Amino acid sequence: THRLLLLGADNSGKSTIVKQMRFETKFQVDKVNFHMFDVGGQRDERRKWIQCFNDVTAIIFVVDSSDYNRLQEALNDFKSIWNNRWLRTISVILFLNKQDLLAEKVLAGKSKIEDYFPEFARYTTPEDATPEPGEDPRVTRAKYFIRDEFLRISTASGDGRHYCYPHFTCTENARRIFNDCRDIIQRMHLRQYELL
Amino acid sequence: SSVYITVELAIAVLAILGNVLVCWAVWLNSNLQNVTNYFVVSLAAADIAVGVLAIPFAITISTGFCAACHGCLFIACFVLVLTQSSIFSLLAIAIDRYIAIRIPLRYNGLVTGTRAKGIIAICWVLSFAIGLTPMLGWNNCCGEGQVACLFEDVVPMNYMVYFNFFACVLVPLLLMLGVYLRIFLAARRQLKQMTLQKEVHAAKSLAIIVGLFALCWLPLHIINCFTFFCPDCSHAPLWLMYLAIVLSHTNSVVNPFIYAYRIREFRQTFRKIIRSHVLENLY
Ligand SMILES: Nc1nc2c(ncn2[C@@H]2O[C@H](COP(=O)(O)OP(=O)(O)O)[C@@H](O)[C@H]2O)c(=O)[nH]1
Ligand SMILES: CCNC(=O)[C@H]1O[C@@H](n2cnc3c(N)ncnc32)[C@H](O)[C@@H]1O
Ligand SMILES: CCCCCCCCS[C@@H]1O[C@H](CO)[C@@H](O)[C@H](O)[C@H]1O
Ligand SMILES: CCCCCCCCS[C@@H]1O[C@H](CO)[C@@H](O)[C@H](O)[C@H]1O
Repeated sequence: THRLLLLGADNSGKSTIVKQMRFETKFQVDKVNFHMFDVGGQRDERRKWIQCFNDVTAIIFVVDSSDYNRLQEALNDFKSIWNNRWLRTISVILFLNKQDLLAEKVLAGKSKIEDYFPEFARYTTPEDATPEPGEDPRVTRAKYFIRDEFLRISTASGDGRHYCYPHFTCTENARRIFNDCRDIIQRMHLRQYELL
Repeated sequence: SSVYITVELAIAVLAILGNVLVCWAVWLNSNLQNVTNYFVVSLAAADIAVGVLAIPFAITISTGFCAACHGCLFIACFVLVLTQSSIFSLLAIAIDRYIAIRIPLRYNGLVTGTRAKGIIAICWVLSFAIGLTPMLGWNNCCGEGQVACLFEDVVPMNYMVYFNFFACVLVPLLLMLGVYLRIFLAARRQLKQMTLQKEVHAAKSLAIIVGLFALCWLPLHIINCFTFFCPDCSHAPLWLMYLAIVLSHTNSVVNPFIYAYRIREFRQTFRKIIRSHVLENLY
């Protein structure tokens, strides 16, 4: 059975992601048991439960992409999780949540991200980026800017013992988690043969 | 021929040294003591038996010494059993890595320490069953009632070509080839997620595993097919036989290296053992 650590801010939808899948949560995918635990925000309840376990296969990290201000808080929390002594070799499945709400926010035009993140003004959408049919290039650009904001941290401590697997979430989250765990442990075996 | 005997004896020594070193490393190092290495230790155990028992028995079969036909068949069959177990324990590693890459989540729930012993036992029961099959009647059987003890005199070539080559070399090779190409594909997928220099290196490493197995085992068995299917052909020369036989046994020298020496954990353990053995004499 595969242990998961769920964490993220208040009103980051971390409670809804676990609602759809149905604190302690055990779900079935492809006849493979998972056992998730909800322990996050950075306010409290985190440092108690985190130091118990040890054998978590992966850390599910949920951030609200729409909340530009609390995004900085989320970035700090992520940096902390990424450099934590207890979680140093544990891979993070990253959910960038409330994508729909982000689309609305961005298309509206009231709040400009450059205000909260000035280096966005010199940011262009990546060439590898694969926007979906009917996605405003503006929305795509912002979306991928946030994603990259979290990824720069992952690549800052570029040891390669652990990796950060991003997602854009508005359907099938269980399968994403599944696939990402599959990848993690399959890459553990591939690394074990020096095939990496 | 003296050259055959001594080259064969060299390999036996190198086979014992390298494989004892692999086994010794698992005994000492605590991190190497896990289910995945049961398959490596079984392989290494089998290869020691090839060095200690199978090669000396193979040397005797080369001399055509005087013995009862069924005594000569027993020795030849003993060489077959031990070499077969080396090949099947090699296949077991590939099946393990196949489960690991194809079904990575259930790996720990499927591949238990007890079930791994099941697999290893099956490898050795299949070795005895196949290698002793000629003892049951499928055979070609000095003072009266003695013969020159030679391999191709007692062990029939239809057994070697239709049963032994098919079951013990060809099928394993095909399975291993297929398994390692699927493991490679998974590696190149994950490489793309995170330099085609890294992909080329990966491909090369898996090519070496299967390529060496084919280089060691196919020559002798290809020749055996030639012998069987062309009874009118003048038989393969005796220097070529010694070369091919030697090549097949040299799988037991490279089997340590490619498998174990491809693990960093084994590599570091080898340092500490050789170093601490020299620190021990120089005080
Ligand atoms: N549109 C949209 N709204 C969301 C999503 N996730 C959460 N919400 C809203 O955010 C509110 C708080 O979510 P909740 O899961 O309780 O946050 P948590 O307690 O921090 O996990 C709810 O009332 C939801 O309506 C999402 O993916 N899309
Ligand atoms: C399971 C396959 N085992 C072998 O090929 C071993 O059996 C012996 N062997 C097979 N065919 C012959 C042959 N034609 N002449 C002598 N030895 C043989 C060699 O010692 C090989 O190492
Ligand atoms: C969880 C309950 C397990 C009960 C035991 C199952 C029966 C098979 S035992 C297994 O049989 C192999 C023969 O194939 C031997 O080689 C091994 O030594 C031995 O371990
Ligand atoms: C596995 C079958 C071969 C067994 C014999 C081992 C010989 C390797 S000696 C040792 O190897 C280290 C890595 O092990 C290297 O870093 C060093 O250069 C060297 O000092």
